[PDB]
Amino acid sequence: VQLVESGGGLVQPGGSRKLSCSASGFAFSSFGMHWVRQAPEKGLEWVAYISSGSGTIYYADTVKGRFTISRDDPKNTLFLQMTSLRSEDTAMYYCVRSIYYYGSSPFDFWGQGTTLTVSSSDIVMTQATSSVPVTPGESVSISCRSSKSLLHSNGNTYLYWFLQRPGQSPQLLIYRMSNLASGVPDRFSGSGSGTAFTLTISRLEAEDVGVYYCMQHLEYPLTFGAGTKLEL
Amino acid sequence: TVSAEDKAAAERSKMIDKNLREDGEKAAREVKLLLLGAGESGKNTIVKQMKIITGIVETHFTFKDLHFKMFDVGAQRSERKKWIHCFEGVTAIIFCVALSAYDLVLAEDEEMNRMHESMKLFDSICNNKWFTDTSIILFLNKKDLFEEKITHSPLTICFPEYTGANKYDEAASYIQSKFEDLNKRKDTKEIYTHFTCSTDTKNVQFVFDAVTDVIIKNNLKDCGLF
Amino acid sequence: TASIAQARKLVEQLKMEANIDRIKVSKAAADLMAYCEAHAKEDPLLTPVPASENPFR
Amino acid sequence: IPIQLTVFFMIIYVLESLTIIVQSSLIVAVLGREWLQVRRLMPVDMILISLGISRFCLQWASMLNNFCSYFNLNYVLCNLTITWEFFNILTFWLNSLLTVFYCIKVSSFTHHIFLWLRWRILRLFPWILLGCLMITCVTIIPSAIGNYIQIQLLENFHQYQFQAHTVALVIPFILFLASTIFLMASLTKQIQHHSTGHCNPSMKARFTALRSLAVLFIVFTSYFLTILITIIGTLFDKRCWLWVWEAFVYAFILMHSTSLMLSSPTLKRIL
Amino acid sequence: ELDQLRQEAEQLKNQIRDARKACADATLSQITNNIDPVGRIQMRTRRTLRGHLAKIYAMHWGTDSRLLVSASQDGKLIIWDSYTTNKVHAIPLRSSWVMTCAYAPSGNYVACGGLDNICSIYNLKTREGNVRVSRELAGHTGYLSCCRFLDDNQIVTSSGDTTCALWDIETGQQTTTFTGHTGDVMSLSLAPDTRLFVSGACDASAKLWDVREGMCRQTFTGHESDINAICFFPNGNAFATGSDDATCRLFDLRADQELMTYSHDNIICGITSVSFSKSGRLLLAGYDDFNCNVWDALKADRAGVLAGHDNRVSCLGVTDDGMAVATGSWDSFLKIWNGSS
Ligand SMILES: OCc1ccccc1O[C@@H]1O[C@H](CO)[C@@H](O)[C@H](O)[C@H]1O
Repeated sequence: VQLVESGGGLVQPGGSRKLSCSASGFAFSSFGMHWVRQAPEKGLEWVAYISSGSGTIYYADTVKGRFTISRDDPKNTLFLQMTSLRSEDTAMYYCVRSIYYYGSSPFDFWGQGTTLTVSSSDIVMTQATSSVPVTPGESVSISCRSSKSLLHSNGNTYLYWFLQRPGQSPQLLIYRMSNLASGVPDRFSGSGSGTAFTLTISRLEAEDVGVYYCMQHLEYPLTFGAGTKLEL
Repeated sequence: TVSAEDKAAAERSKMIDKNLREDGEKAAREVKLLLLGAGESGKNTIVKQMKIITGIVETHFTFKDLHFKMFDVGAQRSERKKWIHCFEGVTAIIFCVALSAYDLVLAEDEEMNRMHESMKLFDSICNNKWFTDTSIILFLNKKDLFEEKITHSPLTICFPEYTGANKYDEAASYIQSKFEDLNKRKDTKEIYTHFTCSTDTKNVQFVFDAVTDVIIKNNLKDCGLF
Repeated sequence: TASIAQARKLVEQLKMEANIDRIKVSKAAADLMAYCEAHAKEDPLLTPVPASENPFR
Repeated sequence: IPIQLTVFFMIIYVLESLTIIVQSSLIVAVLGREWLQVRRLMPVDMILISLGISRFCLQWASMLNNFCSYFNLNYVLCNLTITWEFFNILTFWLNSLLTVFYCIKVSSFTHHIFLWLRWRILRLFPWILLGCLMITCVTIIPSAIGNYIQIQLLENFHQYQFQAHTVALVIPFILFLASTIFLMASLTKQIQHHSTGHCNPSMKARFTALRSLAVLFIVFTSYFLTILITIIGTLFDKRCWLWVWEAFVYAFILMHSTSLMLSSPTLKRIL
Repeated sequence: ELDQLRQEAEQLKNQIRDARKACADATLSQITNNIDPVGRIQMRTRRTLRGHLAKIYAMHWGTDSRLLVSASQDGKLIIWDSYTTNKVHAIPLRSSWVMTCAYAPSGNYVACGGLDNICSIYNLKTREGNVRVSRELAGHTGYLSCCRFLDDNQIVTSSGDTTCALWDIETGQQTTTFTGHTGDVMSLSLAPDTRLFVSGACDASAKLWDVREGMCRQTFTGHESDINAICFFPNGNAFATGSDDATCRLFDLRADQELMTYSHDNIICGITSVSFSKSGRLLLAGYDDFNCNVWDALKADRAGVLAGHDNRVSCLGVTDDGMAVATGSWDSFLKIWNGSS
């Protein structure tokens, strides 16, 4: 499964650009597409989303109107046309696949992303833990907090944990706050209820270094957490 | 209240419904012909020339902007009454009978005439409770084998109650009438009888005409006129 | 000798199936009814579940 | 003139009206139940259900109107000629759509564009029903404004009312007649074209369909002719023969409703 | 020799008949004479799953008791979220002729089988979000009537060859062949302990086999027509059979002879599918009267009737928690039935 990206670099402010995610190795049509941005030295923030068949398109309030996200299924491409880039649009951009059905794994795979540099209601997620020193082999816990309860009446809780080890794109650890992802070790686990939730790592490995993010999916203006950084 | 990806899953279900209805409308546009008959009774050659160059064998062929699905079930050796209801709804049953098989006896049992076995199968399939209205395209194959077989051997062995005058025309007419005599529920089922022309093309043309007629009758029944 | 072989296999089949320990039908019926009664309250099919706990409205 | 003739025609009218009402209500019940259970219906069934509700409401309006007129009992809702006119236009449009649907389904053409349009009619048939209802409303609006101006008055207005009413009636009838005529032409062409390929059950079904179409065409053209004579009743027989004329018209409509009774596939399948 | 072998086979059959008669001191009817009756069970169609465009022939419940799998002649295996009527998946079958389907206990695979004599195992969980044909198990020369997964790698399939087969999915080969039925097997049920499985055929008999030994442990008879349905009691030591004769007969494994038969003068048609309830007190059998009937197993009295379909009730299933009853019929509809307090 590949989610490479193209288009970006140095642009002048107030201009226009187009980011192209060239998916390959999986069924484009069945999956929903997400555009998620990360400030160069800061955490993630959700930008845009298109569903299967382009039936529903959602944008963040910050980028509403200026951005247009579309897809070309026959060519298996995801396009983001951005107009009038302000100073805050300079970011690391990722395309994320997310198929939505019972028992699915939304936000399973993330692309490498494009670096865009310009010349100079919503739920809140708080991670007061921030940076924490960790020693390999120990058991650590990362706490995430929600503005309001994310336990929908259907019985599901709606956190998605992502691990971004330094140098490349983040990957999914836990979906629906308690379900282990695919291809990720067993040691990772998630628990909690209500508004304060935790992710527990029973044993710390060399590749578990990096930052962790918690994201909600109850109300569609998705908001990522600050991100707790685990280092040796 | 519906969750965000609960709503997304509902939209996915709607898309799957759209695909399902498109596929169903495409499938209802094709003609499902159930082809069954006695073994070596020209079934293989029939499917061969109307292909126009185990388990169920599905043959797809298009004639004059009409899709045709042909469903050969000769491989199945089990009790047909346990699965024949799967074919309730076929446009027609393309029965094949070896016209030249009025002398040869069954290999398994020598006390039953092969043509008699074909007649028994035809009786079982026409009067089946699952085909009280599905038409039957009957194919009397091996016409040219019978053309030379008649002047040696008589119909008396196959049908003792036969008048005489052992020529092709009256013998074929007698066999045809005897086969359609098994059709108990007349005026609601049709037996389109055709003598196959192994050297010609009109074999599929006759099937097209019969299928068009059955489609017209089914449409009239759907509109309630008939 | 195909008929002989098949009859021999048939004979072995009922020879094997004859030597099964059998219990009185009274005891088996008592066990069946005990299982039915023991899980009677667990089964929402026999005893209707309260509407709140019902996941089908 | 004799009172026994009047009372006899009035009893036959009330019996025809009641049988029309129960027939239409039975169709409403059975076809609505089937539609609710299946959530889908073949277009003949939707046409039959719409025409059933139209016939029920039209017969109720006709009974109320005729009773108010003959008994000279003035009432707020007794005089409802505009409702009867709108509902007559509705039943005419539904009958025309029924005949066009017979046209599209029975015809065995294989043209790509024609079949394109065909499956678009089958898919969007409820939208065609809604279109028939809205064109009925649009066409009946001139009749409503004519009634409003005539009640405000209570010449050119009378001629405008006559033209509006007759065009409202005759617009669906042209489509219905054309569809019926071409269906007869196609069925008879198929009957005559057969040669050495005789199909006795199939020709029997074709002849039965042709006979049913003939019954429907004769009944509906007689109904159209009698309503047209009524529309020209100013220059024709005086409505003093109310009971006999009404009995004639609704005997025609009873034959039409019974024909569509016997032409309903769901009713015979269920029964 | 053949005469002697046949005579001694009849002698052993007579001996086992005598053993069954001796062990039948008192049937299940008298021992449940004073048992409290089930009462009039009334059921409601809590959800109707529409979307099929042909006759539904099979339906299996997921182990989570919420996901459902339905197979129909339109050529599509539809996976439904029964709670919200959402349709999770629509796998396009290679052959539209399907008469059996199964949900793997882990939920990672679905089995499909029909007149192609091939059991297609479809892998739901893939990196690419499309269900693919994980395996095409072939080797049966008759129509596949029932498939049941065991441990995501072994599947038992009963065919029209009068044979059942245990398949190792990874290799695709037939580990064991279960032979002995005179007629073609039409249904197949697995014991809760997955040690044994019972299958009924058209020879009016149902045989109980051990899965790993591969030999017919027991054979049960008493029916007059083909066994179209089989279902294991949740205890694992009993099973019920539905036949074309309008009777459902309950045989337990420890005492071979049948315990009770459920029948009525009104119903004449053939039972298409049978499924027990979690407590085993209720036995729900579909019929050709276009409706299914809930019998009380202990008292053999018809508890209720779920008249909600306009065609043959082809498949019946009960959730593992006993919270729902899926009933799929030839009218292209699946109805989930539940009680009301
Ligand atoms: O009266 C106005 C009128 C104009 C055009 C068509 C029908 C009309 O009127 C209708 O005539 C029918 C036949 O006499 C009666 O049965 C109806 O009750 C009446 O409303």
